[PDB]
Amino acid sequence: PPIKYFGGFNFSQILPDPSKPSKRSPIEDLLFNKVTLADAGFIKQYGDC
Amino acid sequence: GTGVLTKSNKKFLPFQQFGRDIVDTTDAVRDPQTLEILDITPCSFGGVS
Ligand SMILES: *[C@@H]1O[C@H](CO)[C@@H](O[C@@H]2O[C@H](CO)[C@@H](O[C@@H]3O[C@H](CO)[C@@H](O)[C@H](O)[C@@H]3O)[C@H](O)[C@H]2NC(C)=O)[C@H](O)[C@H]1NC(C)=O
Ligand SMILES: *[C@@H]1O[C@H](CO)[C@@H](O)[C@H](O)[C@H]1NC(C)=O
Repeated sequence: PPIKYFGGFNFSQILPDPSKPSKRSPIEDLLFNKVTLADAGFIKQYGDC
Repeated sequence: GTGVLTKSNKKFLPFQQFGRDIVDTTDAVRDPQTLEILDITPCSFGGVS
């Protein structure tokens, strides 16, 4: 719900943060920033220069 | 070989004609007449689904 009042239980750290364009929670965003990945599945035509 | 030749930014020593990448294959040549260093980029290829 938009109210997000659960009787004193604060879930702001686990629920999506709408401020970020990825809509990930603060904890999920932290987890993604901690893991380093170079072998991306993205198109890679931006090297050779 | 087969590939696209481009102007290189590599500085070859007077005794070096070829360069190697991180996987020990050819990635640059010195033109035997102009002494310009050229980068070699393999021609684009990939899978077809
Ligand atoms: C649920 O918990 C989070 C995290 O504890 C609460 O957010 C936090 O709220 C406090 C007070 O509003 C923020 O501190 C203030 O930050 C501003 C930043 O400009 C600063 O000027 C103030 O002096 C003060 O330090 C804190 O930064 C903020 N943290 C996060 C991660 O949002 C949230 O309000 C809690 N919600 C409920 C319903 O209890
Ligand atoms: C070959 O002759 C041309 C004449 O313009 C000169 O520019 C070039 O450097 C020469 N190459 C060698 C390897 O002597």
